[PDB]
Amino acid sequence: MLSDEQMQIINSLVEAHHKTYDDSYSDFVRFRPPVRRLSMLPHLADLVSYSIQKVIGFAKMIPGFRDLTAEDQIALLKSSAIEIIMLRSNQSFSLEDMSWSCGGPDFKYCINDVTKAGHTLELLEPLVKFQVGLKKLKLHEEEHVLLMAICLLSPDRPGVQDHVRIEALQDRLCDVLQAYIRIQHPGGRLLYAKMIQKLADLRSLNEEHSKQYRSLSFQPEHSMQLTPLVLEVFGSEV
Amino acid sequence: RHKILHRLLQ
Ligand SMILES: C=C1/C(=C\C=C2/CCC[C@]3(C)C(C4(CCCC(C)(C)O)CC4)=CC[C@@H]23)C[C@@H](O)C[C@@H]1O
Repeated sequence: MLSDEQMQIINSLVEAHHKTYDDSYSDFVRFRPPVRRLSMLPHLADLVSYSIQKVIGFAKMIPGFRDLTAEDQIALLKSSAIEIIMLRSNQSFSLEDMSWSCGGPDFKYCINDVTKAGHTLELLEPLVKFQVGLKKLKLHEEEHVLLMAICLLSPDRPGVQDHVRIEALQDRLCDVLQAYIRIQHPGGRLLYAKMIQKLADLRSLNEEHSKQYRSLSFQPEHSMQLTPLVLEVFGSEV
Repeated sequence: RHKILHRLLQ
């Protein structure tokens, strides 16, 4: 069975997620509205930007992340943000529609919408497959929130200097995730492995997004539509 | 640099 320290971690992560993710999607009305060249870029850039603030909120509540150096916290967040957003979005993804349904119809985004934000199927095809494989795992809340913390606390990111300390952290989280599935997930005999695979998938998705964002931000008529926080986090500044 | 990130990280 599980120890008090491990379920203490689980308690923190779940609450962290509950503060930083608002099932009412009511804040969305304050983004630049969706429009349907590059008509969806302003609403979606405002969407991502808001999500980055949520992830930073979540990150700060991961036990230990706070006690990292500020460079390391930056490096983790800069390289992992697009991955955590892609993860957390799975909560708003529907297999019926194959789209992210955030409350109202104007906050329902399909693949076609995201192409109107300057993105190709070379990214959207694997992303939505990823969302489908991820939804089929039927993750518990605990499992979903652990994987975001494991993804964010990867020491194999560009920029990280305290590689030891972050692998220590990430390790303790996998022990929890492995022991949670074993003891709290019936039929989870293979679930940890396929959660690890979903991480490898996120590295590919990151890569493809990184490529497609570079072209997006090398055209000022499009990068002017992004937000300062998006440009800072996806910026290549060191 | 990373002016906003430093801020958001208290
Ligand atoms: C945000 C989130 C949500 C959805 C995430 C989406 C839907 C549209 C496509 C998004 C935005 C993408 C793209 C567009 C990226 C646009 C840009 C940053 C300008 O290159 C990569 C397809 C990645 C995650 C996707 C809603 C809610 O689940 C909160 C979550 O936190």
